[PDB]
Amino acid sequence: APVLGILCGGGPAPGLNGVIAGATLYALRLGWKVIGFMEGFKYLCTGDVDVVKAHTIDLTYDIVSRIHFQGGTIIQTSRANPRKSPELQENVRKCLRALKVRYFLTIGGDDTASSAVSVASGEISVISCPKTIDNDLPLPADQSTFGFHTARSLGMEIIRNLMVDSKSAPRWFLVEAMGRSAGHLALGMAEASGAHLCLIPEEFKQDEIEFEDVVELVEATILKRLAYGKNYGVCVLAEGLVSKMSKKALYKLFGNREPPTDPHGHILLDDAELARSLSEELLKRLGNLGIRITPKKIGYELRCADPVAFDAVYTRELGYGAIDAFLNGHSAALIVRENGQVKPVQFKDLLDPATGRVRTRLVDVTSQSFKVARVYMWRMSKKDYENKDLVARVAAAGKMTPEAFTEKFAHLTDVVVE
Amino acid sequence: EAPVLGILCGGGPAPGLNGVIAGATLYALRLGWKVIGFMEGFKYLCTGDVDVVKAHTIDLTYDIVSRIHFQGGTIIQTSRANPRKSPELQENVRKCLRALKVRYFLTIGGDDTASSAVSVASGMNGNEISVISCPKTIDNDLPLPADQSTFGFHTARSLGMEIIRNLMVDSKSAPRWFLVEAMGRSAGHLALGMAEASGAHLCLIPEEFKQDEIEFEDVVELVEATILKRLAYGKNYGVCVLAEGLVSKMSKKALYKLFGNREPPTDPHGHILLDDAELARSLSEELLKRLGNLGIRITPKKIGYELRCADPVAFDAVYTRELGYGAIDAFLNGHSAALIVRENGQVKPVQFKDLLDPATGRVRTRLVDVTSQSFKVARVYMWRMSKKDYENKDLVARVAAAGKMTPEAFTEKFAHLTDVVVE
Amino acid sequence: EAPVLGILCGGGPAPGLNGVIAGATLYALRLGWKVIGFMEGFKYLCTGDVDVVKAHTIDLTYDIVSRIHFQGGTIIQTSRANPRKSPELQENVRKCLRALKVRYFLTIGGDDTASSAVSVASGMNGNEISVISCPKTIDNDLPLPADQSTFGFHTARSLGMEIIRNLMVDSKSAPRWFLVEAMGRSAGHLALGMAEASGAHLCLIPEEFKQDEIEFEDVVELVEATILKRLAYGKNYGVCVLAEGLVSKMSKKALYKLFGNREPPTDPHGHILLDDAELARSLSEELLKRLGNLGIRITPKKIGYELRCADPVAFDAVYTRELGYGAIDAFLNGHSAALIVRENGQVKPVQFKDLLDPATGRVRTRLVDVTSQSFKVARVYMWRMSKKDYENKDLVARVAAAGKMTPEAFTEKFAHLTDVVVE
Amino acid sequence: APVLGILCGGGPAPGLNGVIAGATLYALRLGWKVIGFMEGFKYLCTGDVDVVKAHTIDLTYDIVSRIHFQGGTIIQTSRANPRKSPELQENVRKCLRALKVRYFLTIGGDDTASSAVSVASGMNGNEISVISCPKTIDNDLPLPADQSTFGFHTARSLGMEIIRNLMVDSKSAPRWFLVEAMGRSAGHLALGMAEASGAHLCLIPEEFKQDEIEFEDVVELVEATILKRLAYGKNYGVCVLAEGLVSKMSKKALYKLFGNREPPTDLLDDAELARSLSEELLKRLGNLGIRITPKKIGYELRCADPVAFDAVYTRELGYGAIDAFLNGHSAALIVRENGQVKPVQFKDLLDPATGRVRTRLVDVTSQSFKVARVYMWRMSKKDYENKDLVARVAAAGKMTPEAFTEKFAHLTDVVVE
Ligand SMILES: Nc1ncnc2c1ncn2[C@@H]1O[C@H](COP(=O)(O)O)[C@@H](O)[C@H]1O
Ligand SMILES: Nc1ncnc2c1ncn2[C@@H]1O[C@H](COP(=O)(O)O)[C@@H](O)[C@H]1O
Ligand SMILES: Nc1ncnc2c1ncn2[C@@H]1O[C@H](COP(=O)(O)O)[C@@H](O)[C@H]1O
Ligand SMILES: Nc1ncnc2c1ncn2[C@@H]1O[C@H](COP(=O)(O)O)[C@@H](O)[C@H]1O
Ligand SMILES: O=P(O)(O)OC[C@H]1O[C@](O)(COP(=O)(O)O)[C@@H](O)[C@@H]1O
Ligand SMILES: O=P(O)(O)OC[C@H]1O[C@](O)(COP(=O)(O)O)[C@@H](O)[C@@H]1O
Ligand SMILES: O=P(O)(O)OC[C@H]1O[C@](O)(COP(=O)(O)O)[C@@H](O)[C@@H]1O
Ligand SMILES: O=P(O)(O)OC[C@H]1O[C@](O)(COP(=O)(O)O)[C@@H](O)[C@@H]1O
Repeated sequence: APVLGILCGGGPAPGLNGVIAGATLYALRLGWKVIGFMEGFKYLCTGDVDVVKAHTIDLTYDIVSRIHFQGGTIIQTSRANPRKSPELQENVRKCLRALKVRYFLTIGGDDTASSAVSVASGEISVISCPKTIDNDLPLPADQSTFGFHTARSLGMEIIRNLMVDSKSAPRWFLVEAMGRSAGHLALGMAEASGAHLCLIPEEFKQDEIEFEDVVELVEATILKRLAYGKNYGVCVLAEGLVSKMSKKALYKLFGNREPPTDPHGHILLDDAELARSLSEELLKRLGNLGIRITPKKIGYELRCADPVAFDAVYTRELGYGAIDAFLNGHSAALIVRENGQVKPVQFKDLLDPATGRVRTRLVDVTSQSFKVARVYMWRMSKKDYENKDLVARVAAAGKMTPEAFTEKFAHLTDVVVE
Repeated sequence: EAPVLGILCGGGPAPGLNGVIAGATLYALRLGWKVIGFMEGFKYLCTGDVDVVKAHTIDLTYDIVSRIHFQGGTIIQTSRANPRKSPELQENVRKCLRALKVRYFLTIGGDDTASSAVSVASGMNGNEISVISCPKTIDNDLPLPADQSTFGFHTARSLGMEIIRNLMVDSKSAPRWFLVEAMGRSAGHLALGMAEASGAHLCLIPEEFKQDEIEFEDVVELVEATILKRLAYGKNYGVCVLAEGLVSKMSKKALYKLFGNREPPTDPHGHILLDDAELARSLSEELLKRLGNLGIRITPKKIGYELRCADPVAFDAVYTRELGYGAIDAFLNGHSAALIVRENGQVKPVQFKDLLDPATGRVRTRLVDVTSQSFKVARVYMWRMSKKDYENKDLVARVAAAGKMTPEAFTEKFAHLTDVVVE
Repeated sequence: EAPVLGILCGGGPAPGLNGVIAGATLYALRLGWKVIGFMEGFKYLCTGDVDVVKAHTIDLTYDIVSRIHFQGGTIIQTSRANPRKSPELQENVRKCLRALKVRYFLTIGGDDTASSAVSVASGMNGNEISVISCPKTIDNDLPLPADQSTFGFHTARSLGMEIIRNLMVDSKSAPRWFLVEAMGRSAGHLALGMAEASGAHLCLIPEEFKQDEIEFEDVVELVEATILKRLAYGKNYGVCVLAEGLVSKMSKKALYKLFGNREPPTDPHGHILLDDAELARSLSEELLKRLGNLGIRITPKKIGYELRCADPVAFDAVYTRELGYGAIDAFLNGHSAALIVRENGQVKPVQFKDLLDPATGRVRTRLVDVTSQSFKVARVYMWRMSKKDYENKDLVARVAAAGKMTPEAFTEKFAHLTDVVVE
Repeated sequence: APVLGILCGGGPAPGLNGVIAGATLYALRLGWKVIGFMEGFKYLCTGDVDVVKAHTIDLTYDIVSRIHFQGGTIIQTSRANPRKSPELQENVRKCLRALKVRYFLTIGGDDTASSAVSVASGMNGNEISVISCPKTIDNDLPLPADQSTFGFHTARSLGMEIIRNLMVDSKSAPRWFLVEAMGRSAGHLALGMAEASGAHLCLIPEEFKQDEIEFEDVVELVEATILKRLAYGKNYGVCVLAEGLVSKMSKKALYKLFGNREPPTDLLDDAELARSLSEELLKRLGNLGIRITPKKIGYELRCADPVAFDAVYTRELGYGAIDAFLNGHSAALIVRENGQVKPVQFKDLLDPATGRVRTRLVDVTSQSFKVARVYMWRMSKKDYENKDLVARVAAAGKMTPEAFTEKFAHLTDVVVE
């Protein structure tokens, strides 16, 4: 019988088990043998077939019949990446040939998909399922990556508790939403929860963000709320703001120190604490006004939540579509769903010609959806800065003259799209 | 004086009603409008007494709505009071709207609500009042582009998945079959959504039956075939979800058996009272007679009103926010006698005529597309006997053995089901 | 060879069974013990066939139990199979336990499960096998100390509170009365727990009725008086919680009316089939006749099986972890024929015979203490007519007018209810 | 009719609205007029009756009839404290007399109760009667053992759910999470979450024998657990740390905690216990393939909707506060003991050494604490004497058995066993 091998790569997302169960159950009805590689490509990269065998399990009906209820992944995951070295690429092929895998399904994000194709270019069929809580794969605009609905809904619930706490005990929370690729998750939680402000890298006009601009954008929102009798709120910040910051901005971000670096010289953005740094600066400027500021991260607690019904149906249909692609002879394709139809889409169609890697889908800040979400935020627009009565009220809330306020804040209209 | 926006809700509640109310109100307050809300839909506007209406209208202020997007239900309540039947009531509604100087009138409800709003507007000048309605249904039965949901449906489906999950664990921990009856007779979107998400072993919706009228025996045998096939694989437990809409497709003879071989209950006007029907209960009793000897236990369970006012999930909070905004945008752009709908990621007004089915005079009913790939995928992960299964002599031998009958008897009784439901 | 601990579950499932199983297994594994679990309680141990028992026993390993403390249900399932009625079955259980060389035998279940365990032990040498039982019930009807709840009760009550919360929002958003029927016929602990937490406008439990037999009319009138009093304050909606145990206290005449003026159903051996009774449904039908004209709509709703396998709340996660440890502690300390209970924050074994009520021979049943401060406080936040309320003529006039009847007529019909339930 | 005034002080806890609704609904049935002061004592301290009126609301049946479902407090809360100045105390006295408050209910912590009694001690006992309801999510009131403060049950169960997701994520993507449970008073909340979720280790200040904790000891305690699980093939886990560990640390330990810098001063809030431990442990164990990430579980618990246990608890408390007033009680705290809500004079609950209500901490000698410790991964005294176990654990850390015993064995004298 043909052998289907399944692995997960990247960060976990709710519904991984849904894909594994959808593909495996259907594959078992066809008589296929199904196996699962533990921790993604980590052991397939070694090239040692003995080690790989110690880290594969037989995916049986009893194993998968009820994992569609469960967050996380029963075969675990890793970011082990064979595409970096041709030596590692041949190791992955050597172990797959040794195990006589006829069909190879990888469940992961953009990094995982690019890894799959390198193994595929040289019998064996390679298909990948789109996974990310950041929603940054190049799916059709009216289509989400699986795990995003679950992550967004749980993020909304957490932010609701912070909204009740901020009003009950007046305070501002700076929530730092995990994910640096795009702002889909940060904007999603903020819009659903009615958060008073959301900042994503996609809305900054210039290529490089300055630390002062970010501080002042949050400051303007806090003051305008203060002019309307509200000394509390919630502000959501995409962690991706850090990856757009200039060299100078990162220096201030890390405490006016040199940014930490890995052995190769790349900055270590994980050590950055965007929300905590902004909270300290803002307390210095606004504490006297009766404002309290506390940072809060909404990250890893979203990744392995049990899937919501939308992701349960999505991943069941995706797992089926992966098997159907195998039966119909497809290879080097991504299973995507558009207009209620799961279809394979060749890898090449999704590559960005400039990069050679899977294209990254960001928030379209020109869309109607972004404009409606922006309406329900507290912020100063171009028209607001031109309203002399409004500028007077806000400036007074910040205990500064209107001329001082316009000098400091009016330039932000050229920093972010309006 | 600032323009007055009046908002009411009609029909049954759906999660996210407060989302529409807050979305419309908050944007309107930023424009300087005065916003008021009628309690219980048209109930008091039908009286025509302006004294009574004011006692049951409230000022929808920033403080009232700034945080109702978290909450299920509707803070201005709802009713099915329907003025369209009488112009005495319609003119009473007109008299109160004019007294309160309502410039913009937003109704959130089903067709009965939408039709009432347009009828009240037709006997009014277009300059004086502009009328917009937002279509609401938890049944997902509006004619949106395929695989695009009505607001409130996602929340109802996800909560239904959670309830069925607890029943799936309970059926396995203490072997038993649950017949879950999903509320709603319009369509089978909700029953199928819960079933697919929870991995339920069977779902029956009226949309999959080929013939125009369903027979009570066939429904029993379709569930019976699933229970036997599961029993033949060592599983004497499961969960089967039944859309309540099965009752509305049943023949006269089928309804006679459904109500205990009695005459179906009737209202004063003579129309059948299908609400008194207990589909899951009757099927459970009959199946216990046939399968009790095999060690099978069967219990019914309804999943209804606990879904209607659950707090909205993030998808519905965003959905209703865009709808509330889009209605105000429609008012600003001069639209009236229009329905605020979201299609292809865009909230737009849609004239009533485009959505009406001429046969009924009400909005067309979108049912489950049983030819769609989604329905076929859902059917794959169910336990059932297909055309190919009945031709498999080895499989038929095991299932018949589980039912303590010969293979010939089983094929004779059940094989005809392949002509009853699409395959 | 290491000693063998064998575990089974009996009775109905309750949240935290996996918690007890994981507590006992993990600690037992650290001691070097071998742990096995019998599937479906006593079902296969009663056969006496060691081949059948082995086909339905599993090895409880670290990987199997390391994280089941999060999960509702039981990984080894449960059953109500009861060997205690027959010595033939008791000896069969002994034969299979000796064959599997069970040194320690832990049963997790209710009264019947504990009683079966002791009977199996009386004909067994105290040096070969030691038997311990862990008390489980969602009905909270075991005779634990008054300051202690049974495990699973906290989870069932909190989820029950949430479901009723959605019904409270739905009843107010769309004016209606829900008659919620709380599962469990032993006592009213679960119904009163859900009602008080959710602010339900009324709770009726068997424990509050003075007379030994309840009358169907009295139940209808108690709900009728509440609906009218609420109506006298402008509220035509609410939620009323009914312990299913009301049915098991009803007289013969009351049961005849309960089953539709039909003969009550009976099983083959003569036991009335109270499961088939639908208390909330029947009360709704009668109340709609009397109160429909007033604009009152009534709908029943059952809150049953969806609570039994919910994931445990933290209180039950800690409780069942301490119980599983406490069962292992009892085994190590030479205890047998004892039940592991927690009192004043201390887990200790308590001999089964010490917990028996000498008048009956069974474990005493703890019901709601209606004289306690807790019950009086719960009654305060209900809508009802007290003794003094019936004497307040201003109030009685307002309520009677809401009911379309004279004040004298109201007193005639309802005033006697102060002699039906404790005040 | 008599006037009952209610205010909230301190940090919010789930069920605050439950107390407000219990007291208000019962008082309305008695015919009382009920008002609520916004943000605790903040505006009563000014003494301006015009300002206070702008920040008091009429607590009516419609306002409170359904707030028992809701987290937070509808009248908000503050830490404004009039007891510090006799000038502020008059101001509170002047505004309460102006509003003709007969009954005064304060819902808050120890500071809130002390303010209420202080305002009452210099006021005629006939005009005003004062009761306080003790609130804390830290479970540190001196109730009978194994009896909780309201809000603790809700906070613990939601914290369990958060940790569960981290437990799945740590296993799905091998990693260690150092969760820092908010609260410096005690370890009730950290240990409650840890036991319920099956977390592999929990550290509370109460388990350290010496009076001052050393930063090195904390690192090594977490290090030993990571190695012992690693010796059983598991390079992942979750460890819960009570924030109270920092307030027990020595001066030298705090110096290392803040990055070998001078600790900030007016400041334990600025300390990042979980983050600092994460950095040090990565230095020592990163080479072994271990990743460590901190996570704080704080403010998201404070205003969660109450669980059923807290909804009943706060309803019974609100009833008891009204019952105490009717029976003439004043300068008393409404507490529940043996399932009975009754008033207890504030002075009866004070520990003479401090002048504030006594603090109940985790009893590490109790059976409950030992059972929780059993299901943790750690090296006991007996474990260090098991040569086979020490050899495997040391090998997992790529160090000799002698080196492992040299570095870690002394920890059995650092924490109770
Ligand atoms: N930036 C903003 N975002 C959302 N609402 C706002 C904003 N600024 C003012 N509002 C609200 O808009 C309404 C009208 O404000 P105004 O134009 O100042 O009278 C009030 O309800 C304000 O709270
Ligand atoms: N009706 C069904 N729906 C879903 N899975 C099934 C069904 N019938 C059999 N299976 C599974 O399909 C696989 C192959 O079955 P078989 O045809 O007996 O080899 C096994 O894992 C069965 O449990
Ligand atoms: N049976 C009841 N349970 C709870 N609250 C009530 C009840 N009856 C009246 N109330 C409330 O008690 C307050 C005073 O009642 P009354 O003095 O009768 O108007 C009002 O808020 C009523 O809604
Ligand atoms: N520190 C610990 N905490 C909890 N369980 C443990 C610990 N150490 C060992 N175990 C478990 O105890 C059982 C017996 O261990 P061993 O004595 O090493 O065979 C196995 O299930 C281990 O995983
Ligand atoms: O697993 P790590 O290395 O700690 O990184 C977490 C990152 O993974 C994510 O959770 C999602 O990972 P993917 O991009 O692979 O879906 C991001 O939000 C986050 O930046
Ligand atoms: O409110 P009623 O009269 O009891 O009717 C219940 C109906 O409301 C619903 O739950 C939802 O109604 P809507 O489509 O108007 O949202 C239906 O499923 C059901 O038919
Ligand atoms: O398993 P069955 O026969 O459906 O019985 C359901 C009964 O079990 C329970 O859920 C609990 O039963 P136990 O007391 O044995 O735990 C009751 O509430 C209910 O009456
Ligand atoms: O409100 P702050 O100043 O940010 O401090 C939060 C503190 O309040 C609490 O949530 C509890 O407050 P109380 O002690 O008043 O009950 C602690 O857990 C926490 O240390």
